[PDB]
Amino acid sequence: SMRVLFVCTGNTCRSPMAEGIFNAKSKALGKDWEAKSAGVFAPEGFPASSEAVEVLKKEYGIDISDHRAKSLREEDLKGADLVLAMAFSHKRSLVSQYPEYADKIFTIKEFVGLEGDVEDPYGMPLEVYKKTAEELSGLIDKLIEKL
Amino acid sequence: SMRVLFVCTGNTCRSPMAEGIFNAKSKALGKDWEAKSAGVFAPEGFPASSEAVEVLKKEYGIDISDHRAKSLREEDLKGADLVLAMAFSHKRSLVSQYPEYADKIFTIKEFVGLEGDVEDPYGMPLEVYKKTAEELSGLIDKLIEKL
Ligand code: NA
Repeated sequence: SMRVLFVCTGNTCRSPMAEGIFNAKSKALGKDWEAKSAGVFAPEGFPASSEAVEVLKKEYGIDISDHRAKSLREEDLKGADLVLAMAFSHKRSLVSQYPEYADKIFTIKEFVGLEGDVEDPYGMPLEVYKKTAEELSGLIDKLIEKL
Repeated sequence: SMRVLFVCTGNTCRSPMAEGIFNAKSKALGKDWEAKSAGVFAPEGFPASSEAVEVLKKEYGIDISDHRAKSLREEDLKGADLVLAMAFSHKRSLVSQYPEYADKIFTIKEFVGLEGDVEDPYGMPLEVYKKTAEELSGLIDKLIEKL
């Protein structure tokens, strides 16, 4: 009951966005759950997209300036109580990647009651990014309820 | 992150009650947590006390009629993500005998940042059982948010 891990592709948008939203909401709830993020194909040294940094701060007052994209290791699957995919395709690859704990790898929507994918907003204007951030916050509000 | 183990001395009064209303709260909310009980020196086969069964029935609408006293073994501690003792006595007894299980062993009050014990309503008037039920319900409220 400590850590949930969000994983996407480049680890520059969705998963680091969900990460910041989870950690800020949980710290404000006193809940002993923290979040981190990784990517199935992450460009390592890179920061979160400026587009993602802006929306979290402007819409929620959340700062994710310290996010650096990180490739998903087996270890982050070891140190997590739960692994949440940003898309079904992410969930698809995770059963393949690290010799399964498929019992703890879900898509974020399916773990919370719906099916589908989280919109990948990379290269999109700052309205779709707002929808992405907003879609994420809502999904996170029911997840913490379960977590 | 699914199991919490409430620890009594005889697993007849507080632990069945603490387990009872936790689930009832964990039922209302959509929460992936479950409660179990045990006693440090429980006589097996014994039901929860009739006062506990009636104070929980009248006040909160939960039953616990199907509870039976279980003495704590090694099966319950391993399967527990978290184990909460009603009193510091139950906590100490466990940690002295079970070191390095101690990382998940805490007292019901100290886990929610408080101090003290939930006292035994053994043979006490219903009002005492009632008062103990209220404290438990209040403490479990804090518990569920932290979990
Ligand atoms: Na999804």
